[PDB]
Amino acid sequence: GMHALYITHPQVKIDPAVPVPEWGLSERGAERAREASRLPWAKALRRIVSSAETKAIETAHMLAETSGAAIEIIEAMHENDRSATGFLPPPEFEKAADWFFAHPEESFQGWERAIDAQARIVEAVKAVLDRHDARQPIAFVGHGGVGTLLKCHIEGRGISRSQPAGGGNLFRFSIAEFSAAATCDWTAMETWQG
Amino acid sequence: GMHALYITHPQVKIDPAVPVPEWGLSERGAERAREASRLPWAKALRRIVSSAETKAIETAHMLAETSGAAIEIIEAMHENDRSATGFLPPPEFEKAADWFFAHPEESFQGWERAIDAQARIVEAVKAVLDRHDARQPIAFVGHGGVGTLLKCHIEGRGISRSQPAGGGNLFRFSIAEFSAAATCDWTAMETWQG
Repeated sequence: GMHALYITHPQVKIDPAVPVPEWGLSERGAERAREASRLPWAKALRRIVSSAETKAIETAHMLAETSGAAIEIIEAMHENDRSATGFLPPPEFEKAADWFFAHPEESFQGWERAIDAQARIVEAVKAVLDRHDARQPIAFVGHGGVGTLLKCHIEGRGISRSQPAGGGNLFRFSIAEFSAAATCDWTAMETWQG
Repeated sequence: GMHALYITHPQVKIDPAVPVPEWGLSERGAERAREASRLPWAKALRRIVSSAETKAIETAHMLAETSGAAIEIIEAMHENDRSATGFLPPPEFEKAADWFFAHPEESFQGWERAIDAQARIVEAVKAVLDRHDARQPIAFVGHGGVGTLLKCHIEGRGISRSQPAGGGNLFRFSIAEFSAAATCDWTAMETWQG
């Protein structure tokens, strides 16, 4: 277990009454996670480290259905904080997201700065990996925004935007190297042959 | 002036500091509105009735640049109210929007009910048209969500989803008929030859 995976949650089930942060995976999202869980790479996992959001925890549990991998919840793995903005329609959100990545040292509308979200996710992954038993294959389960920031850090490139639509995407990275520049393209978890 | 137009605002300019409700049109959005303003149908307008949102008012002003049409602001023309939800990422927003239209007699997460938003926009357009001088060509400038609900009412069809991407779309309707079932497909305002 000297390479780690970072996996984004797949599709989310909306509800008119259940609090938004508590939403779980859709029928399709859950299906995809279950499909991934039966793959050799998923069966080999011994620890899955999830953000504390319901959709992430559900993904982790689904991925662990065959393996029975231990699940650890890390609050610090939360998505880029963007609660300050209130509601934003998609066209405006997309430009705001572009802005977030384009101006990492600045806050969009009270949103977490991209530089700060990157520092946070890198620190959280580092803390976990620092105390990691190298023998146990490990995956992180979380979110595309911070996942992208992590990916930038790992590759030694500047912060820039662009996972594919639908979530449930992963990349693999070297644990040893995470501790100078080094990862695969985002790929659908349920089709990953690694 | 016995047919009226309903026109959606085009693309919006984001800003990291200016309050979100106060955002105006982007360079591109403003360009498109100005282009439309120089068209014969726009030159012929004598009254433009806008919602109170900055993006709508800017659209109205841009559309009136050649005509000098009178602009009336109507608070009741506001977009479907969806402030209660807080921030929603696009994939979840799209399903929530689908839900909004699919279940018009129910509230999504404290959002305005589609049946209520439809009643509101129909009542607002009716009030304006009731006191309208039939000689003066008129356009309403506003939002795609309530615009869709208005369009459903006019056509005598049930509430259902689906304007094209980028906004700045219009349809034309008979004022006389607005007062049983009767409209063109949504079409880009700057290309409209009507």
